[PDB]
Amino acid sequence: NFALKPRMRKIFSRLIYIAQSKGAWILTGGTHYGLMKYIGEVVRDNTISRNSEENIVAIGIAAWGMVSNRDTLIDEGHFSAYILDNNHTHLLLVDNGCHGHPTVEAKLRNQLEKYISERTSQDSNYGGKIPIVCFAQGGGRETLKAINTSVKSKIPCVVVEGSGQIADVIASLVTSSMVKEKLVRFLPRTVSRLPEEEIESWIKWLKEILESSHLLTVIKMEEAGDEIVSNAI
Amino acid sequence: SYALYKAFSTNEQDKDNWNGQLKLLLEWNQLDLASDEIFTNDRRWESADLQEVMFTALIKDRPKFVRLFLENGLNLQKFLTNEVLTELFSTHFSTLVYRNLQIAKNSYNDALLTFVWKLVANFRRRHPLQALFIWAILQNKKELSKVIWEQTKGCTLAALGASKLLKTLAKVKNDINAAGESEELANEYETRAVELFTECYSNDEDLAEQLLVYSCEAWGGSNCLELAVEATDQHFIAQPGVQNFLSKQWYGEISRDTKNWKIILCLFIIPLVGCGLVSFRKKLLWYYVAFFTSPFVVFSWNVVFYIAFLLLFAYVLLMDFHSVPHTPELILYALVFVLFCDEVRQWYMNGVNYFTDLWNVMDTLGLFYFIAGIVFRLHSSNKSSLYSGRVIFCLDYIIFTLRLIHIFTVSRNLGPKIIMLQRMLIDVFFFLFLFAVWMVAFGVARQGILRQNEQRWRWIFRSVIYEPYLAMFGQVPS
Amino acid sequence: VFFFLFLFAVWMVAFGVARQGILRQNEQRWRWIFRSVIYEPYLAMFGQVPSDVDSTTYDFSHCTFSGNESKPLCVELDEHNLPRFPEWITIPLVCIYMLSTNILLVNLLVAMFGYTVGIVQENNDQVWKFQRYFLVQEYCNRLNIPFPFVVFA
Amino acid sequence: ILLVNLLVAMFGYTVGIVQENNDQVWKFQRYFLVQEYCNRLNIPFPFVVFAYFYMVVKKCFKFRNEDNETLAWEGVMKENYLVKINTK
Amino acid sequence: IAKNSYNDALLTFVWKLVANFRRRHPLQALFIWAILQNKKELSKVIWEQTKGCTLAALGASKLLKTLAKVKNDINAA
Ligand SMILES: O=C1NC(c2cccc([N+](=O)[O-])c2)=CCN1c1ccccc1O
Ligand SMILES: [Ca+2]
Repeated sequence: NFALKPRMRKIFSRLIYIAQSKGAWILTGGTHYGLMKYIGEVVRDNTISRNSEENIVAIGIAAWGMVSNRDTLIDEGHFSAYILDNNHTHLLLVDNGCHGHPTVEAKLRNQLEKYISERTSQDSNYGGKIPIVCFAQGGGRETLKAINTSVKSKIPCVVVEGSGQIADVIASLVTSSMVKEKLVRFLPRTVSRLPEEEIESWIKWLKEILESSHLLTVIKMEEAGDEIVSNAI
Repeated sequence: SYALYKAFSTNEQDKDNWNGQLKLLLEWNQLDLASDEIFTNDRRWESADLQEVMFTALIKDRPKFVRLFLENGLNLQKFLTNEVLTELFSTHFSTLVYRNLQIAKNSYNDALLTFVWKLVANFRRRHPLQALFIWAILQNKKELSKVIWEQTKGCTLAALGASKLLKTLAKVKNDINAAGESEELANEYETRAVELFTECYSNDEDLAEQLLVYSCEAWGGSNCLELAVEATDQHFIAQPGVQNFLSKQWYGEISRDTKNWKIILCLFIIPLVGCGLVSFRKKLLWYYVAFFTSPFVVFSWNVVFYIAFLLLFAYVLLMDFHSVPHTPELILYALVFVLFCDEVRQWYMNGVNYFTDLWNVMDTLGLFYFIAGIVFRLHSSNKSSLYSGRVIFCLDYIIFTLRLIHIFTVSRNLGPKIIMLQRMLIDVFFFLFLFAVWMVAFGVARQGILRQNEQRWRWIFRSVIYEPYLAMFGQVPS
Repeated sequence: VFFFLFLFAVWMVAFGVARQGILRQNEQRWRWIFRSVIYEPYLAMFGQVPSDVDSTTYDFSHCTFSGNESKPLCVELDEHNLPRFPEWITIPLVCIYMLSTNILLVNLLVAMFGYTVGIVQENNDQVWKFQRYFLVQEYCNRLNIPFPFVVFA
Repeated sequence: ILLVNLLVAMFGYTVGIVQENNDQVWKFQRYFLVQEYCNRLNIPFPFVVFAYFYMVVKKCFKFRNEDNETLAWEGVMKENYLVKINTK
Repeated sequence: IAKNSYNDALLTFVWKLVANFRRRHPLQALFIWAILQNKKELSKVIWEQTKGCTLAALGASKLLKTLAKVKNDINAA
């Protein structure tokens, strides 16, 4: 379940407007659930508004161990009522074993990130090299592992907001005790199911995050006018 | 409410009771509290159990709560079962509102109000959002209406239908407070329809003119432009987008950025259609038909025909009118039969509202007097019948000639002034009232002082009415 | 002025053809068609009131009986040698025409003139001093002597 | 004198009032003539009676997806319009 | 359309110069380029850099009043 306040609604409307302007790929999960729902909504809206000038590219990367209705073909399929989204113009699904395997696609995804981050295309203004920005707005184990896999890689350019769950705990403090203090105050009902053997792992994750603070930036609450997504990226 | 919520939440048993907390924060107007600590953890949203709290937020006027419920996820058309609509129109529908609806159906009946009378008769015994929108719009709810209106598909059609309903209910004379509320809400939705369509048009022309013509699979059973006509919403049609649409349909195939004298000069020289003096933007036989199909030139041809008809009428009646019809009367009767066929075509394709316009009434009446003049005319070897036939045709000529004023209302220059001309009737009648009172008083006093016991009625009325009437043009009674 | 003349010409044609048709019978002379249909209803705009409608002020010493001399045709007569036309159809016709043109249509022209004078006045001084440029450029251009003597130059 | 010159003044007042509405009323009336000249598959008026016999020929013998697409177009400028209002 | 239907002296001149460059006062030509495109903020930046500033403003006003008469695309008008 996803909290869609009108500010984040405005932000991701602006984000897909920027991606239509610059001609960007957007990588995301690609399920029907939560934020990917709304991203597919705005992709469909900016498609149906102008119907020309570089129809944008959205790749959803799914795990195939969570897709409910699975059809093997060569012959188009018909996916109908994790559930995939109706509006992602490309879907990529990683292959693994059983159903009880979340977070499988992260390795292929981050390897594709690193490969474009080293891939050279000299028709640009970045000195070639195809700039890559990561956004984190939500929370979970996936987000923290994604941000550290980014910042450990070259060209992460990680951006967070000033509202969310883990966007609040990285947005606020920009050692172990202060990480604990912010993590128990911005996640009051998710610490209750956690052994400390991986809470200390998370403290190591965040200490690896804040190692490279120049590769990280934030959106604030006073910075709330127009074109703040452009200013951040 | 905050004290009650602090008590209810810290009982350490109903911390899990999100429903009781939500209903408590709903019965009060605690919006910010319900936003900040019910829908924030993203821990438990089932999105289907929100139905009882939705029905209560509807029937108790909590529009910010139904906004929050839609923003966190609830489909109306899944929710809005016919049992919901019969509970809304049967139980939650006011009884003064229904009496005003009866008075407006009996005294100011209309097409759209007949339609909404039939649907409110249905639910007190499939486009669901439009019915809920009518429910909220009749009750003068004014803020639930906006929340449901932002969720609709046919948004301009919705705003125009609501504006028409509320302008009709603002005429009901009892409860002028409710009339004032419905008038203000009518103005608010017609402003909303105008301002949305001008943004749709200022981004794009072709898709806005795609919007203008659809019927929404029987909204009220009509069209966006038709609904703006029926409410006499003449600020929606006076705006430049619809006027651009109309003028593009008026010139037809000819581009509008050509001068008009080129068009009428190519009209009089018929085989000059095939030359580069008229621009046909919006192999040679296509230029021919593209000229002679457009509304502009079939209208202009028709007025040239009509002027030639009046000249033939005048020639026949003044210079060539014998005991048997010579050849120009027979050609005249043929042209009048052509006009008769056009009027019966227009009646067969309008029905009853054809007789609503006064021009069509005097139009049919003039055809009646023409055929009566024919049947007086054919009794030859009888001088009285033949003279009476000519007199009937002369008065009919008055009618046929004054129709030319109504014809030239389409002009860009004469047109608005001819339209202005009918706003002068109350001044003319106030003038004629005062003048008739003075005329009767002076005429009876003068005829009484001068003469004694006139018995002839014609000489009563020549002296009492006719000569004081002639004093208005400066005659001075002798 | 043109809206006025349009409405006046329509009324003038309608009344003139109706009166010439009710009174007389088969005029063949074109000058006497147009003196009766166009010219006399035109003179009603300055308050003239057409003369031949009453039948109690109608004498036969201003007729022809056949268009042989200058005068109009007579109104068409009866077998009793009386005029055929109904006064109850021609007296109210002249009254309606006279009301409509001498009073209503002239006083509407007054009102439209008043409205146009009210609008164009704040623009009018600008338009005059814009027109001033052209006369200054036609009198300051030529090395110009007296107009009578100009031919010598 | 008095009653005719009062009529002049009342005409002048009514012309002064109705003029800013008058152009709207004229272009509202324009709809009806466009709908009476754009409806019928209409030939020349004199010849029209012959085409009327073509209708005698008739009595001699006698959900859509782009719609939903243009409604979906309307929704986007609706959203932008609402953003403008709330920006005001 | 504006050269065929509303022709003028200045529009004849700008038709000839736009016919030149699609096949010496440079800032005025760049100013015409920006002024025709309805660019509206590059025009001000170049206008503040010109010599004949009043002449530039009057020529631009005349061009745009002529192009505002073209009947198709009333948004651009
Ligand atoms: O179609 C038409 N029918 C009649 C008509 C037909 C029969 C009787 C009478 N009448 O008595 O006024 C009028 C009026 C003129 N008319 C017309 C001609 C040219 C352009 C527009 C038009 O509306
Ligand atoms: Ca008619």
